[PDB]
Formats: sequence, structure tokens, C-alpha cells
Amino acid sequence: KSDVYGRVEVDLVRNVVRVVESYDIDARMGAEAIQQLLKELDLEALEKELLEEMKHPSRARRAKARKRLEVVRAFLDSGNRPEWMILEAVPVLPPDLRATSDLNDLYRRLINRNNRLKKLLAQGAPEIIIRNEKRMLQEAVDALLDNGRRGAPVTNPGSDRPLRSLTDILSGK
Amino acid sequence: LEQVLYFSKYIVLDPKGAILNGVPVEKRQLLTDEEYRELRYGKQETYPLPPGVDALVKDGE
Amino acid sequence: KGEDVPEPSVPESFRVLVKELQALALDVQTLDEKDNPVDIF
Repeated sequence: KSDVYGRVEVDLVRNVVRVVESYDIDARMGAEAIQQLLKELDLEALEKELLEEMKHPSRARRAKARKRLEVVRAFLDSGNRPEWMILEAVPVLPPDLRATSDLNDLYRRLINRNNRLKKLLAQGAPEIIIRNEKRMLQEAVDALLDNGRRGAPVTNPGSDRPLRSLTDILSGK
Repeated sequence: LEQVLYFSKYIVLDPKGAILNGVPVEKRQLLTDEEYRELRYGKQETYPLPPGVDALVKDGE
Repeated sequence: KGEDVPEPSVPESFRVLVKELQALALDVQTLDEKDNPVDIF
């Protein structure tokens, strides 16, 4: 009888049935990765377990849990589930709302790689290229949200100036 | 871990990783694409031999 | 025209900020006195 998970190779040469530990499961990455993980975890479940992990253990491990249940209670009572966490639809502010105001710049960078992505998707599916594209993707999308959190997006050489992003036009003196 | 998977390619577990690697399934943890491809979808690395040289092991010892 | 000065219903700063936040997640929902929708524009 088999003792592991994998494929079987009926080798009659050595008169023996070997099985290579090679099973199949799922596992995603990038944005989509957590996307699924979010929709899944039942808020009511973790909250329960947390409350247990709270008043039971010492103040060492109970400390982290206390901070945890906070955000938990938030989505719960508020109702707005943590699924929206991911952005699969990036709205666009009206024109007249934006030195050549930067904003536009970043927006284009998005659509650029966004469309190139869709193209490089319908066509071939070179993994290494796909991921390397998503990278440029996640990076751009965040550029507009809060520029700086990672590097410092800037117009090609000569224009080393962090294009003012959404957050940038909300805060600051 | 966030930036480690979000931007990079480090994949996170999702279902049941029955197989091990020194320890059972990682439930919802993550590892390198190497091991992923290696252990998960299976691994089998070859090992050529020099011209006219015997080994020190049987067929499938 | 000799008519009473206009009484601004909503400063451009109001509506602009609403959507300005919309532009990024922020589901700025303007509710009324009893938890009800309120037309901004």
C-alpha cells in the first residue's frame, strides 16, 4: 500500500511499484493571493478563537491578540467585509480636478502596463514575464495611491520629482 | 511577509499540503518557488556520470 | 440685480473632497439625519 502522496511508476524491470512524492494542490501569489484568503476566513471564527487567545494566555501572547481583535471587530460590526481590501477597479478622478499637474502622468503609467498586461495575457503566458509585469503593475497602482512607500516614482531622467499622488493632494501643510 | 509575496512571486499555501519537507503542511504559510515546484508538484533531479567510470551504489539502492 | 446674495448649498471644497477621497477606496457616504442617503451633486 502507498504511504505518501504522489504519482506511481509501474517499473516491472526491478519488479517494484515506486511512488514519487508528487501531489497536487493550489497556491497563488501577489494581490490575488490574499484576495482569496480574505474572502475565506470567517470573521466570526477568528474572533472567537482570538477571544480565547485573549483572556487565557499570559500578557505576552494575549497582547498581540488584543490588537488583533480590534481590527476584527471593525469589519464585523461595520459590516464592510475585508474582501474589498484588494483593488480590482481603480476609479478615475474627473479631468478638471487636475508644473503640469502630475496626476495624469501616473494615471497613464497605469493604463499602459494595464493594457500591455491584458495583451501579454491573451497571447503567450510566459510566467517569468507575467510576474515581472505584475510587479510593474502593483508598483504603478500604488504610485497613484501613495507615492514614496516604495522607492520614488519619477518622470524619466531630468524630471526627478515624485509625481504628486492622491494622498499627496490630501495631506501636507 | 506582505511585500515578500505581494510584489515578489513568493506563493502562499491555500489548500492542503499533505506532503512534508521536514514538517507537515504549512496550512497557510509560504515558501520558495523552488521548493514549491520541487516538493509540491514533485521533484526528480538527474545526475549524469563521467565517461567510463563506475559508481558506488546499486541500481536503486 | 438687486437680489439677495446667493446662499452656497455646497462649497466646491465639499464635493471636490468627497470624490477626491472616492478616487482612492474611501467610500465617503453622505448620510442624512436618520442614516439615509443624501444626494451630493
